Amino acid sequence: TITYTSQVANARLGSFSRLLLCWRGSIYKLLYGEFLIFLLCYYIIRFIYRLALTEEQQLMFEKLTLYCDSYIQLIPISFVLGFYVTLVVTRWWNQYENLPWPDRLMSLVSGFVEGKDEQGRLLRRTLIRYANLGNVLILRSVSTAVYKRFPSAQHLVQAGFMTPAEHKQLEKLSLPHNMFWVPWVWFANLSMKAWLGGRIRDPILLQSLLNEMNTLRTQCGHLYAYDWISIPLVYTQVVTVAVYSFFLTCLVGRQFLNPAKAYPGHELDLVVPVFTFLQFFFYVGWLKVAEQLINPFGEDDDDFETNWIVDRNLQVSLLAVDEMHQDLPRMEPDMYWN
Amino acid sequence: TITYTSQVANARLGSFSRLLLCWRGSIYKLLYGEFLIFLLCYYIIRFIYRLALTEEQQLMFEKLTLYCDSYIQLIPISFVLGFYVTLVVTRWWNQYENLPWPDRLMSLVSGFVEGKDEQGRLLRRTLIRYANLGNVLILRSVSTAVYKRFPSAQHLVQAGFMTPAEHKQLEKLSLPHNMFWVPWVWFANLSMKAWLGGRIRDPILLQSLLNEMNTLRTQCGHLYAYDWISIPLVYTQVVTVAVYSFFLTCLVGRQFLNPAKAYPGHELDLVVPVFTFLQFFFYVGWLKVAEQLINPFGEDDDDFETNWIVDRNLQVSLLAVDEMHQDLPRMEPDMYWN
Amino acid sequence: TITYTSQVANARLGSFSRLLLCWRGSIYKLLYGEFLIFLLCYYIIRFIYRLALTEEQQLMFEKLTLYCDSYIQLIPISFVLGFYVTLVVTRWWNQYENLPWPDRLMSLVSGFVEGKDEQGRLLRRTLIRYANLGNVLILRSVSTAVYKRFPSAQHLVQAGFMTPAEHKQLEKLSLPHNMFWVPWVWFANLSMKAWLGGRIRDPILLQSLLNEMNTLRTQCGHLYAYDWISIPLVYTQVVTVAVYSFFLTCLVGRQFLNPAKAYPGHELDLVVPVFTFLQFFFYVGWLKVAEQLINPFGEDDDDFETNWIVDRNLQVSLLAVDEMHQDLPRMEPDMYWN
Amino acid sequence: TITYTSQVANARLGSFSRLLLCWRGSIYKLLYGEFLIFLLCYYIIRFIYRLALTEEQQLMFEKLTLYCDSYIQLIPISFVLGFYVTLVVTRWWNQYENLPWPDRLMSLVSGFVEGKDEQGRLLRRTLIRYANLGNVLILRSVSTAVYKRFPSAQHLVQAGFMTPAEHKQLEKLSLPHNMFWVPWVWFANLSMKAWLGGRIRDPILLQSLLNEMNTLRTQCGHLYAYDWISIPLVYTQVVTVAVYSFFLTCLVGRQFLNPAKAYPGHELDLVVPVFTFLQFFFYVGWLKVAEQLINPFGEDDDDFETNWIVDRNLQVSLLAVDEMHQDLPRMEPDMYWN
Amino acid sequence: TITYTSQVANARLGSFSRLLLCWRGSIYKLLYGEFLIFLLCYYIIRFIYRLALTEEQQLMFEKLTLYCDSYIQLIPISFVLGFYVTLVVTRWWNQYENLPWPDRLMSLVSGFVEGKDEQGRLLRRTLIRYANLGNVLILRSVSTAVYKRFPSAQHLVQAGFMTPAEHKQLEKLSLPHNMFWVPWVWFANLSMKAWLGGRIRDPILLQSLLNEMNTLRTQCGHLYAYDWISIPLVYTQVVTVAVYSFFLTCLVGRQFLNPAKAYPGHELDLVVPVFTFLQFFFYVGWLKVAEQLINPFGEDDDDFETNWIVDRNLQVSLLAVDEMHQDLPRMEPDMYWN
Ligand SMILES: [Ca+2]
Ligand SMILES: [Ca+2]
Ligand SMILES: [Ca+2]
Ligand SMILES: [Ca+2]
Ligand SMILES: [Ca+2]
Repeated sequence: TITYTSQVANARLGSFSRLLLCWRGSIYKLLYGEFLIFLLCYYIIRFIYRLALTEEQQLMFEKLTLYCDSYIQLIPISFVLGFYVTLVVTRWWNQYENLPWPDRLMSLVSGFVEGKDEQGRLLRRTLIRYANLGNVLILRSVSTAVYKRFPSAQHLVQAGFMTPAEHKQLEKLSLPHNMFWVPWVWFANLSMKAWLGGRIRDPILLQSLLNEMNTLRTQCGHLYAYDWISIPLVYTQVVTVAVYSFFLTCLVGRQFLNPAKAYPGHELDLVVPVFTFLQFFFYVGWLKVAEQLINPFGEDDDDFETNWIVDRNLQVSLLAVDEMHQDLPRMEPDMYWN
Repeated sequence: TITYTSQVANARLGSFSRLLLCWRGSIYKLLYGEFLIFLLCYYIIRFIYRLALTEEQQLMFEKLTLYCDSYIQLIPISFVLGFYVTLVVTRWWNQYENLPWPDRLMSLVSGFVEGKDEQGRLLRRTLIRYANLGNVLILRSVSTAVYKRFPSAQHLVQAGFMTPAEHKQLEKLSLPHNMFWVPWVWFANLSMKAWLGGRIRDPILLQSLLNEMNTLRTQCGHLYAYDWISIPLVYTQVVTVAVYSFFLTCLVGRQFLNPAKAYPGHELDLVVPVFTFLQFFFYVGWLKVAEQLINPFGEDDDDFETNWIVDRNLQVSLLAVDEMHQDLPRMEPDMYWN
Repeated sequence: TITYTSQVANARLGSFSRLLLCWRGSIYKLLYGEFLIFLLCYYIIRFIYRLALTEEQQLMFEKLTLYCDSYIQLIPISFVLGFYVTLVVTRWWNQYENLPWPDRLMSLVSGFVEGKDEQGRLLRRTLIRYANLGNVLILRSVSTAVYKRFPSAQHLVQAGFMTPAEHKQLEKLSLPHNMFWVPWVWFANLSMKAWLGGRIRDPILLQSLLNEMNTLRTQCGHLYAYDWISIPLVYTQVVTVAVYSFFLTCLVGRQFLNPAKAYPGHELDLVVPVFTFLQFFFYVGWLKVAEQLINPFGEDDDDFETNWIVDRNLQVSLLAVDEMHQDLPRMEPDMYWN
Repeated sequence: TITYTSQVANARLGSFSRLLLCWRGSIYKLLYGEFLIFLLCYYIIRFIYRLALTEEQQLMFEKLTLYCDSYIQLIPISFVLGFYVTLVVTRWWNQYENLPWPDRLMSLVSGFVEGKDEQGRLLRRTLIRYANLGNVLILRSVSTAVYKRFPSAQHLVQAGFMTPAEHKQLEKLSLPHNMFWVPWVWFANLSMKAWLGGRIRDPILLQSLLNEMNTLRTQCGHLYAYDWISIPLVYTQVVTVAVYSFFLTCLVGRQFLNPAKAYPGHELDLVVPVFTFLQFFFYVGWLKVAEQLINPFGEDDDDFETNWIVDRNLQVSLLAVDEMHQDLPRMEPDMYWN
Repeated sequence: TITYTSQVANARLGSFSRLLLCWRGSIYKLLYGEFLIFLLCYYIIRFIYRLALTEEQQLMFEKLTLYCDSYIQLIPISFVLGFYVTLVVTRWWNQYENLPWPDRLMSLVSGFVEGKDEQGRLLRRTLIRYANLGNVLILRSVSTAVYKRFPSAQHLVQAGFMTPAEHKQLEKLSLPHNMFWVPWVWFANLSMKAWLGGRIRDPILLQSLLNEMNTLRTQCGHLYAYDWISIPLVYTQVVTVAVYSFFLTCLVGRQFLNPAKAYPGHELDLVVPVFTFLQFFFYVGWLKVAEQLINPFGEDDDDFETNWIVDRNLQVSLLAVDEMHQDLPRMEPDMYWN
């Protein structure tokens, strides 16, 4: 995630101008390889046309260039590109909106589950670590960065997310499907045992705890849904062929023809096709942001910091349910008292 | 469902290029028959024009070709195509979002419904199988793959979704409407009997169970709504006529005329209309993805794996409510304990 | 409602082609009268130009035709047409999504309200018929088909939706506003009396019943809102004038001029303006689907089957709350038992 | 609000044609003044060009007219107009969706709050009038029609919405912010007193009452948000300048030049610019509907009937909580009994 | 926030015309610096071309100007500009919709938490100030105006939002993440202590209080999400390069060439490029509103008045929970009594 919100707080003179001098998360970083390939191909074709070709073959190439430049507009690159990018951005913000945050649940665990002894501490930590374990189990499946941090469940044991007893229980409960749902059933059964044991005073608190847990379950299920059900491959293939064919055509039709021939539209012979390179910038950059936000759980600069979210959720939850349980600041009159 | 999310985790050099070499769920698989028909018709017309036609008829065909090529832009294929595809994609993701998952409900069943004896086991399995039976009853109606797996309710009896007593009860309760709603009333009555029998300790747990069941009912009702209320047939007919008329016009207007006549725009005579074939690719592929995602419960490569979802839901629910009821891993201090 | 979902389950060779041979809910049925009027006007103008007009008046008509054909693009028919149709489709699916279904409420009535005697039967049937009566009272106001089935509340008495006592009470409570909200207050008071009488064991069940009833109230209020607050008449007038002016211009500018005059763009003289008729097809069909989905509760082929929904809701609710109350299939071990 | 839903129930021959003969809520009523001003300016410029100008100044004006007509397409009126109108319509339906309806709350008040004596009557009427008073307090701030009906809170006292005791209490609680939130705190405290006094039997009913009241609070807060946070003035200025500059350019560039000069595109000299007037119709009407739906609480023909909503809510709520409390129709078997 | 809702209540003759004479929140205020820079560059280039350049260099500049003006349409400024502005506006209204309002929670605190003594007063004020402290802690992080008002937590102590005991507790609980979530855990623990101490009579009221608090937590988490996860920097860079390249091209291609050369399209030599300046107005103003609404928590004229919201929330909450607790107006019959 590249954050520049503080730099664009106010609309000032050239507020977006200072953002053009960035490299992390920039469009130049996503575009330089493709632009170098396109530049090399364009200038190789130019050197073939200007030097290698015989005059009749030069005339044939000029006719081909005019033919390709006159029909470049037949390719609806803007249409499919806009549809694809709109869908990608909608799915991207929906994928972020379904990232689970245990803050409501950890507040309810710190409040409802009573006991300042070691047993209540253990119970609260186990419940909120069940929540965090389910979250990290779904993030291990939907994110390549989290999977590279935790290649196996034993790495989750070494990271304090899973106890060896939980690892053995999860290996015992193995099925040919993903096992991210198991900590939710564990949470339900442990909360029922806590209520039956007197640690939870009323079943309405149990209902609130399980409602927050089920909201987290729905968010994790939506994450699994977005990881499994991708944008249809046909859309990706169509938009890729659109952009690639558009600029493969521009490799020939946007060549600067011989000004001695006095072709209409080719009177001035420049070396650098500034407008064609700007079109490459815009369209291929649109394609590259589609390629970057299609899976926002990878390891791109603008992809989500899911490892940081995992660590923050674990640390904050364990602080909230253990050190902050019935640990309140002294209740004193405020400044506006009477 | 064709999944390629892991292949596009990072925006790399030609990340979408490697996706062009796929066949399952590809646009070539959806386009090859139509493209072969279009190619055959185009080259038959070309061979008729170049060989069979008399010179005056060739002049008439050239005038007709210019007339058709000058007015190809009168057809708003992009407009109706974009509207139709946007509506199809919105409805497609809404249809996936309303696929029922019993995970919240099965967690509540494993927690609230008490009893490690055979009667509590039977009660929990019957409740969660009522949920799964309602889900499979609506998926039998909205999905052709599930209907091919279960042509009748007796096939659901052979698959363990329905007991013969439930089959007899459902045959007794027959009405001229769909009977997918019956297991929800069964769930409500059985949960009421469980609460009155002491298996459910508090009615707030009963309320939570029935709230999850009613959420599943709303999702299944939305599935039935999307199956019943299709996109209006007028839209499909209009977009089909748009694409078909566009490329039936291109069958004539995009023909390469005789370069000896020196027509404006037909100076260079190629054999393969690369731009016309690219337009066919893009537009007819847009139409084909509309045809593929219009009913995402069929048996296309990119259609939902509803049989897998049915099997996974049944297996996971029966594991969660029976083997995982009050079966917790040993509660031990974690790595960050004190 | 025209359903063709099963016919488009798989993307096959010409899947949308077989849908062009339909008549119910087709675009030809919505377009034939307007197309015949347009055809008659176009050919009357053609016969006036080719035969009735003097040569100088023919020259004036040719200049007028060129003037109208050169400025046909000044009319933004696609812009307003797309905005209007998108709004119509969004409102159409929102109107369907707010059609009340009493299934959750009838499950809660069959579960919570106890008593297998005649008094409990009467209570459950009265509650669920209050729900159905409110639904049919709002559908009588928002739908012309339901209003033609029930021109008065006495027709609702003859249809079993309302008892004569309820009809007298509703006549007594008459106000100059719509009285669809009355059965909700009746439901609340009757549920309170049921809870105070011991028929409902806990007030949490009362809360669940009234929550489902209030959800139905919100859906019916949204239906009343969509019936009352129409799309602003200015939008309809603007889009109608756009389409009508576009094709009134095409009545003159799309005429085939005399090829002897050798006008640019009018070299070939056909009889049938295929492209103009295709444009009429697409644009006027877009307008006609806007006209058909603007009020989806009428009696069009693609309009909702609201009478069927009313009958199904009444029948299913009365079956669920009366014959299915505490009437469960025998609870027996399933196939996967141990 | 102009309602024509019943007139467009069925898609008939010229269904939208009959809507062109309306005046209330019509586009002619919103467009006639601007169209008369544009017509007067256009014909004044025409009379200056044809009569007042010297021949050299006529040549200069012809060159200026060609220059303006060739660059009329540089103004993206359709782009900003579509964005602005889409945003306006979305905000308009969101503003209607957040209009508070007390029907759910009044049903809960008629049910939960017990007592057929004068004290229970007073309590129920006071609670539902607190709800209606909060609604009318926010509508007095967001609507100019409601503010013209009630210029002060004393007018609300004269209208029965506020008692003099409530007016004195609200004057005592005065702060430099809007005081529409006060009746919600009044409702909460009065409901707590009702529950503590035995009028509300269980606190779950208290929770339901306060949940409905808080939903009304959220709707009124959204109304206050839409009144306060307008569409940014920059958007309005940009779209207004776009339309005004487009048609100020059309005042010169769309003039009919002298046909004796034989200018290309100005061969035929008409008097009425039909296409320019149609463009004015469409674009300026789009602007006028943006001007009409930007604040849907004013006194336009298509603006909301907020005074009617206020009166209906007050009357219906006072009928529901007072005359309909425990006043049920006789519970008798229906037509389908056994 | 610039409010003009009352000025556009009715669609009158030139309703949007009076809004063009504004300066605060106007497009001229956002555009004058860029327009002056563009004007200076354009006229410097004009003076170089008309005076400094030799005749051959003037011919070269004329050819370059024609080349740039013929390919200005290759830049899709409207496409990326519309996508970016639509995304910005959607995110802007979503950011406003997640601004926390404690009105529902403060009503529940004033109702549920009993006690007119000093201890109940202290408890209610502490709970609602926990809510306001969490809100101001997230607004200090997402808003530069709130951060300039409160550069440190000691400034929050001086502003009455935080007691020194709370400041010490928050310093003790310091972690390398944002600490806005702490007052929610404080609220949960204090509400649990209030319920255990008898101040809250039933745990259902505790559930309602914590549900409102958790809704506020979700809103603040969404605010933190929008502050952290910005629009990807690639989009901003692409749209900025699009606008800047478009008008850097217009700096050369929109120059008025020598009319003596009689170039096609440059016959009339004006001094002021009115159409180019209008295009700058529209497109650069679209870019500037994107720059202004990208972070709506800064200090722009149209940015949110977050300091006012903070002050109003604090004042209104402290009035509602302290002075309005069990302080009701006298319950008397209204005007429509019997
Ligand atoms: Ca990525
Ligand atoms: Ca399919
Ligand atoms: Ca209709
Ligand atoms: Ca208005
Ligand atoms: Ca800002």
